[PDB]
Amino acid sequence: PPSPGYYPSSQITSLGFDQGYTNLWGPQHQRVDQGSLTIWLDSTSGSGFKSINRYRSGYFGANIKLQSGYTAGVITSFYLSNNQDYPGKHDEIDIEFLGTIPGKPYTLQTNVFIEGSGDYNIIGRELRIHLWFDPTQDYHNYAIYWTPSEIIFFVDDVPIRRYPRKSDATFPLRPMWVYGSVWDASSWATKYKADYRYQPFVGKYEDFKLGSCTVEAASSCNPASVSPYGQLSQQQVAAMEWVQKNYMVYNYCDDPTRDHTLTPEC
Repeated sequence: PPSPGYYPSSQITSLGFDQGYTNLWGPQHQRVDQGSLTIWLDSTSGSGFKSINRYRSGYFGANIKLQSGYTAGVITSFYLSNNQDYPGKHDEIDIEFLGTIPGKPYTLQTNVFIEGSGDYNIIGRELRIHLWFDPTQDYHNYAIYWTPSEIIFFVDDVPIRRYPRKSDATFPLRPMWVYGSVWDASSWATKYKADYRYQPFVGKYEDFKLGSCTVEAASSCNPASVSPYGQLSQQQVAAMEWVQKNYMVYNYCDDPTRDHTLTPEC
């Protein structure tokens, strides 16, 4: 996995959970230890947190460590959304770790929604990768960079996907909050579905990173730097390309099913 030659996360000071975030649901399944967060899911409830701010723009990261063993049907997430502002008609930019059975790898799923998931059609913009490390064995850095021109997803400072702006209809242009959660995705598990005999399924988040612009920030605020000079460098592009070439397992654009008239950016 070659150096991208620029390490955005190393330029932003970490914050403790409570400086940027608050429990949103499952408060009983959440704990904070010196700024580090543990959340978990069992048959009674999952858990999730939200930013104290809405944002117009920024870089949003966390160190995240995933549950070991049988995790089929469980999703650990870190994402931006305004579903609470525009319920059912919302924008979202996701990092989702799809749980698995022991013996097989976690899949990192990236996704983008703009003005609603489908009501008659499943309308995803998914790009899934396998990882070149074991995400359960340590904390690794995951980030979402979102501006009015582009979304970039980073894993350990390696860009894995860039979703550029091609039309207003296909790009997120409204403010968003940040969220994370652990939850039951057995409806997609059509490996398998959630088996609660392996119960708490725990998600661990630490060293939160914010290089961002609240909705109300002074107009001079711009998102943090993610490259030398303000577009991805060719070295970063090359790292991304290697990732997609060696670890990408699904790209909605390449999927010959799926109605591309409903996602015209491909």
